[PDB]
Amino acid sequence: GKGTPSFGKRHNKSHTLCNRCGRRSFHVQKKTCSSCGYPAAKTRSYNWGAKAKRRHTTGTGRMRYLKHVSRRFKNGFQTGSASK
Amino acid sequence: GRVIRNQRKGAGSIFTSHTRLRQGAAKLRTLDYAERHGYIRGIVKQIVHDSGRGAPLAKVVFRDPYKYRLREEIFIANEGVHTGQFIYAGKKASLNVGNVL
Amino acid sequence: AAQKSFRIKQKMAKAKKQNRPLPQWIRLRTNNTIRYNAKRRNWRRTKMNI
Amino acid sequence: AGVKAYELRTKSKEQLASQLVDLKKELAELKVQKLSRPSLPKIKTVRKSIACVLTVINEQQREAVRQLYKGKKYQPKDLRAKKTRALRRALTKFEASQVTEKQRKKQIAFPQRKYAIK
Amino acid sequence: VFQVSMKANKYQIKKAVKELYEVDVLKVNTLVRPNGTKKAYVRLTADYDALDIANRIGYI
RNA sequence: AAACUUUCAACAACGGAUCUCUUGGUUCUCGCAUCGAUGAAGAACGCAGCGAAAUGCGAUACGUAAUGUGAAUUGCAGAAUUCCGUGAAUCAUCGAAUCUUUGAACGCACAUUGCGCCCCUUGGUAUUCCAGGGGGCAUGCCUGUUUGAGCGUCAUUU
RNA sequence: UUGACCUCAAAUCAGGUAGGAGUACCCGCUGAACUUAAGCAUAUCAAUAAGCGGAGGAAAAGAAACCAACCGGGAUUGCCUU
RNA sequence: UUGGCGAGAGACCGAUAGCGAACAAGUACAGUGAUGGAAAGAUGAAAAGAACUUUGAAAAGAGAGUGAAAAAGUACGUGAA
RNA sequence: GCGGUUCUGACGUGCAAAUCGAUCGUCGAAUUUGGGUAUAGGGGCGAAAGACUAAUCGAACCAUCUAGUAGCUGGUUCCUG
RNA sequence: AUCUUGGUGGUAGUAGCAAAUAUUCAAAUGAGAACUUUGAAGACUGAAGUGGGGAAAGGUUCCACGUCAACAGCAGUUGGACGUGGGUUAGUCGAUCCUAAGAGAUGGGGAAGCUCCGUUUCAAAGGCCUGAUUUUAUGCAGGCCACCAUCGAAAGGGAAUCCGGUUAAGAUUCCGGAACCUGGAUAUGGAUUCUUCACGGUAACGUAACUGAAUGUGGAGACGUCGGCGCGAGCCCUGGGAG
RNA sequence: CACCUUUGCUGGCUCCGGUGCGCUUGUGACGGCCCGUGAAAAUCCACAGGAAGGAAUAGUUUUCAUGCCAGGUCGUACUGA
Ligand SMILES: [K+]
Ligand SMILES: [K+]
Ligand SMILES: [K+]
Ligand SMILES: [K+]
Ligand SMILES: [K+]
Ligand SMILES: [K+]
Ligand SMILES: [K+]
Ligand SMILES: [K+]
Ligand SMILES: [K+]
Ligand SMILES: [K+]
Ligand SMILES: [K+]
Ligand SMILES: [K+]
Ligand SMILES: [K+]
Ligand SMILES: [Mg+2]
Ligand SMILES: [Mg+2]
Ligand SMILES: [Mg+2]
Ligand SMILES: [Mg+2]
Ligand SMILES: [Mg+2]
Ligand SMILES: [Mg+2]
Ligand SMILES: [Mg+2]
Ligand SMILES: [Mg+2]
Ligand SMILES: [Mg+2]
Ligand SMILES: [Mg+2]
Ligand SMILES: [Mg+2]
Ligand SMILES: [Mg+2]
Ligand SMILES: [Mg+2]
Ligand SMILES: [Mg+2]
Ligand SMILES: [Mg+2]
Ligand SMILES: [Mg+2]
Ligand SMILES: [Mg+2]
Ligand SMILES: [Mg+2]
Ligand SMILES: [Mg+2]
Ligand SMILES: [Mg+2]
Ligand SMILES: [Mg+2]
Ligand SMILES: [Mg+2]
Ligand SMILES: [Mg+2]
Ligand SMILES: [Mg+2]
Ligand SMILES: [Mg+2]
Ligand SMILES: [Mg+2]
Ligand SMILES: [Mg+2]
Ligand SMILES: [Mg+2]
Ligand SMILES: [Mg+2]
Ligand SMILES: [Mg+2]
Ligand SMILES: [Mg+2]
Ligand SMILES: [Mg+2]
Ligand SMILES: [Mg+2]
Ligand SMILES: [Mg+2]
Ligand SMILES: [Mg+2]
Ligand SMILES: [Mg+2]
Ligand SMILES: [Mg+2]
Ligand SMILES: [Mg+2]
Ligand SMILES: [Mg+2]
Ligand SMILES: [Mg+2]
Ligand SMILES: [Mg+2]
Ligand SMILES: [Mg+2]
Ligand SMILES: [Mg+2]
Ligand SMILES: [Mg+2]
Ligand SMILES: [Mg+2]
Ligand SMILES: [Mg+2]
Ligand SMILES: [Zn+2]
Repeated sequence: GKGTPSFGKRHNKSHTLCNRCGRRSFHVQKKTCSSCGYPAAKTRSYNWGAKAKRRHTTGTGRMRYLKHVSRRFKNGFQTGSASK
Repeated sequence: GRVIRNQRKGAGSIFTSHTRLRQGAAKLRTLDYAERHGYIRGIVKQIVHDSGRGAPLAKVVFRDPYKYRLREEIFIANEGVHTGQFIYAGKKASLNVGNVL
Repeated sequence: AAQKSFRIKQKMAKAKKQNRPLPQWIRLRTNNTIRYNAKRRNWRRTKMNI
Repeated sequence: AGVKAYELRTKSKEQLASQLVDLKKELAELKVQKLSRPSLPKIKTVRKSIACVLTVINEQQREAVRQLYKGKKYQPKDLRAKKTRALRRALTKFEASQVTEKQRKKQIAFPQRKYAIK
Repeated sequence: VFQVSMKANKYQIKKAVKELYEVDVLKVNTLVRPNGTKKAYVRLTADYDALDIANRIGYI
C-alpha cells in the first residue's frame, strides 16, 4: 500500500510561494522559506552549496541600480549637466 | 541504543497534560489581611466535575475587600459541602467542615 | 481552487498570456535562429507547481 | 511629429498642466480607435509627448525647490548629491585636513626640502 | 463596459465615469478577468442612454 | 530453377562520424577600487502598431530629459525625406528625472493584493461618519531639545 | 514655597547612524572525519573543510618590555637563504 | 587576490572537447523540499526559399524554374559505420 | 464503512513497483475519517514488528569534506628485432 | 573495462491490443465513416447511481468559430488535441472579524555567534469618555479604568436575500419585482410631562413608545452520545374534479 | 387564430380532499450511560446602580412609526475523476 495507492493521498501543500525569492519553498507550518531563509534578515546560503550560490548571486537578475555604478565611477560621480 | 520511552517524556510534546476541559487550578484564596486578622465569608455557588480529577471542585464566591466586585475561587470540595453553604476563611473562622483555618 | 488567492490567480493569468505559439513574423527577422516556442506549457503535460 | 522639450521649457506651470490634459484626452481617443483599426502607431508619439511634458513639469518644480533651499544647511535628501553610501560617510576635505597645533608647528619648522646630489 | 486600472476601486470608477463622460452612474460591478485586467460593468441612471454615450466616445 | 540466406559493388536509405569552420571556453599577465535606509543584491507583476522568449525598461514602462554624431529603422506596417537640420536612430554618451508591488524592508499584518492611526486638503448638511487626492507613523544607538520621575539629594522658604 | 544638582525616563522631539549584499584575497572565533601509521587509541590529515562574526582596496603588522653575545645590529612586510 | 570593473596575451580546447552553458542555460525538465539539471552550432555570395503546368481530396509527385552546384530544397556544408 | 484469512486462485515484461476475483475478519466503539496543529535523524514516533519517519530505515533525504582508503575484482590503445 | 555518450539490429510484423453484459439499421456530412451528427431500435447504471452539487487539487480543461501534421497503443470528418477568440458582475455567498490546539515579537535572561528561552513575565509597558472652548478640533477643563503585541478555522463562533426571468459559456452576484442588516445623518407624526422621566393586571405578566453615566451582576454566544415516544416539513401512497 | 414574421396574438383552467410503526430530515419533552460528565473568544442584550440632565405655555423622547445617504477590497468559469 506504500506505493501507488498511497500516492493518491497527496493533495495538501507543505510549501507555498515565498514573498522574498518567489520559489515554492515557503514552508506553511514553519513560516520559513527553505531556499532563501525568509523571514530571517540574512539570505540563506552555504559554502557547501556553491552551485546554489551561483543560482542566486549578483548578476543573476536585473541589477537595476548596480549596473550603472561603474559608469558613474568612471566619470568621478559628476553632478551637474553637459553643456552644449 | 535509542532514547528509551522514559526519557522521551521530559521533552513534553505528546506527553503534556490534556488540559482543555479543566475548570482552572484548584487553589485557596490568596492570603490577605482579612484572612490573617479575621475571617471573610464566601458562598458555594456550584459543585462541579473537573476533567482529569477524581474529586469535584467547589466554586466559592467572595466579595473583594478593596473594590466593589465579586471574586470566584475554585476550591476542592470537602465531603459534605453543599451549594448555598457559606464558607468562612481566616484566622478567626470557626471549626466547621469547609472553613479555611 | 474555486476559492483561490489573488496571488495564485495573478500567476495563472501570467501563464494564460504566455500560452501561445511563436509569432510568425519573428521567423522573417534578419539573423533569426528562433524556430518555435521552446517554453510552451500545457495543462495535460507539465504542472506549474503553483 | 511630437512635442519638443526645448519648446516646453518656455511655457508656464499652468500652460503645461493644460497641455498635459489635452494629450491625456488625445491618448484616450486613440486607445478607442485602436479597437476598430488593425494597426495604429500614432499612439507611440502621444505616449512619448505625455512623458516629455511630465519630465519638464518635474524639472521646473524641482528647480523651484532647489532655489527655496539655496545655501541652507539641510535640504531634501532627494536634492542632496547621491555619490555612494560610503563616499557620503567619508570625512570632508576640511575634516581630513585637520592637524593639531603640535603637528602644524613641526610641519612649518621642518618641511621636506628640495635638494640634489652633485 | 470598461477596462479599468487594477488599482481602481468602485468609488474611483464612479467618479472617473462622471468626470470623463458627464454622465450619472447608478451602480458599478467589477471583476478581475482571467488575463489579470479589471473589467467594470457601469450601469447608467435612466436619464442617460448608454448607446448615445458609447456613440459619443465612439465605439459602435 | 526460383524464393530464401550470405558476400561484394553501384545508386538510394538510415544515422550523424570525419574534414574544414568558430561573436564560446580556459589559462597567464597588466591596470583599477566603485553596492546598500538618498532603499542594495534578489523577487513578483507589468510595459511595444503587430512578442512567447532573451535583452531593455517601470503606469513618464523595449523608454523621458541632457550631450555627441549627422540620416536612418527595417520582418511587415506606418511615418519621414525643410534631412543645408535645436535633427533620423532598437545609434553613442549620460551629469537630469521617472522608478508598480516587494525585498535589509521600516504603521501592524501577509497561505490575506487583510486591518489601522496621524496631518493637510476636496466632496457628501460633517471636529466625531463615508469617500477621493497629497504627506506621514519601525527598532537599537549617539549628540542635543523639551516635558518629567525619585525624602537620591542641596539650598531656600513654610 | 521657589530654584538647583545627581540619577533615571518619554516624545512621529532636532540632526544623524547600524543592519542586508558581495565575499577571490584579509582579521578573528569555532571546528571535524575520511585519510596515513600497512591493525589502532596518542599522533597524522589540520591549528584544514564545513559553521559564525568583522573589514578594505588591499587587509593585517609596524616604530622594540626586539635580535643578539658581535668590532654588535636597529619599526613592520615580502622574496632568496637559513 | 579562482570576486568586481577595464585591458593585453597563449607551442591551450575546437561543439561527446572547452565552463554545466558557442544556441531565448542555471534555461527546459525532475523533486513536497534542500537541491538536481540536460540536449541543442554550419543552405547559399545572395533567398535568388522553386512563378507557371499537370496528377492527386490533400500531404505530395512529375515537370518547369532559381543557383556555380539542388549529388546545396530549410527533414538544408561534407555526409563514415 | 474499516480490515486483509484462504484459494498458497487471477496476474506475475501486470490494469497495478502490491492490483483483480471469490472467500473471509470487524461493523456503535480501545470505532472510522477530513482539516488544523505538535514531535526531526543516534533524533522522532512505536497496544513493540526493529515497525514507521514521502516507492528510502538494524539510523531518512540533500550538498560538501571526496577523485575518501582498498594487500581485493575488472580493464590498460602501434610494428618489427 | 556488466566501460561513457550517441546511433542501430536480430528477436518480429512476433508477444500482444481478451476485466467493467452490447450492439444494430438508415440518413446526413465527408476524399474517406465499425467509431462524427440526427433518427430508429436493443441494452445498461438502477437514487450507497455511470444522476445532480461541492471541499482539496488542477488552471482555462468551460464556450464558440476554424480545424487534423502530431496526440486519443485500431480509426477519426470527432476531442479534455491544434489555431483564434469569448467568458467568472455580490452591502446580504465566502474570505475579511473571533478565538482553539498551537505559532510568536517586545521587557528581560542565555549564547563566541547563526540565535535560544519565555508570552505576562523581577518593565516607569496605555487609551478612553463627557463638557466645551467656541481661540482648536490639540493643549486646556474635568473624570474613568489599566488587563499585556500579533498570527492561528473558505467544516468551529459569526450582522443581513428571496422568488421569477435571462447566456454559446455567469448568476442566491445580471434584469424585474419584493425584502433585510450595519454604519451614518435626521425631523415629522405618535408617545410622555404642571403628580416632571407611561399606564394596565390580585398575579404569572401586558403594551407602539415610556430618561438613565461610572461601576457591578446576570444571560445569550455555548456544546457528549445512545434509546424509544410526540409533533413539523419534504417525499412516498391514495380519492374526487378540470386539462 | 397568426407563420421559413422581433417571433407572436387571444382565451381557458391552475380546484377540493384522505391516509400512516412509511422514508429522509428538523425538533420537543424525557430516559440510559461514565474513575469519560462531553471548547474558547469576539459579539449582542438585560438587570442593579442613580451620575447627570429635563417642563407650562412650553419642555423632554428615535430601544414606537415613517422618511434620507452609503456599504470598499479579493474569490466566483469548469472538472471533482
Ligand atoms: K503499494
Ligand atoms: K582567449
Ligand atoms: K533612528
Ligand atoms: K554539457
Ligand atoms: K552541397
Ligand atoms: K542515542
Ligand atoms: K522524499
Ligand atoms: K548518520
Ligand atoms: K591479502
Ligand atoms: K463581501
Ligand atoms: K470561519
Ligand atoms: K463548538
Ligand atoms: K442525555
Ligand atoms: Mg516508506
Ligand atoms: Mg492525508
Ligand atoms: Mg504539515
Ligand atoms: Mg520547482
Ligand atoms: Mg466581485
Ligand atoms: Mg524603488
Ligand atoms: Mg525626530
Ligand atoms: Mg585525502
Ligand atoms: Mg590506518
Ligand atoms: Mg590499508
Ligand atoms: Mg580501520
Ligand atoms: Mg571555511
Ligand atoms: Mg568596498
Ligand atoms: Mg599596495
Ligand atoms: Mg591598517
Ligand atoms: Mg618607543
Ligand atoms: Mg628588523
Ligand atoms: Mg559541451
Ligand atoms: Mg557541390
Ligand atoms: Mg548534407
Ligand atoms: Mg553500410
Ligand atoms: Mg484482495
Ligand atoms: Mg497465488
Ligand atoms: Mg502470463
Ligand atoms: Mg527480531
Ligand atoms: Mg582513481
Ligand atoms: Mg570513490
Ligand atoms: Mg498476434
Ligand atoms: Mg491479456
Ligand atoms: Mg464502438
Ligand atoms: Mg447489474
Ligand atoms: Mg437494469
Ligand atoms: Mg469542450
Ligand atoms: Mg491511433
Ligand atoms: Mg490515423
Ligand atoms: Mg482551445
Ligand atoms: Mg455571510
Ligand atoms: Mg521565540
Ligand atoms: Mg486571525
Ligand atoms: Mg463557519
Ligand atoms: Mg454554470
Ligand atoms: Mg436586484
Ligand atoms: Mg444522516
Ligand atoms: Mg459555478
Ligand atoms: Mg461545477
Ligand atoms: Mg460527480
Ligand atoms: Zn524564499
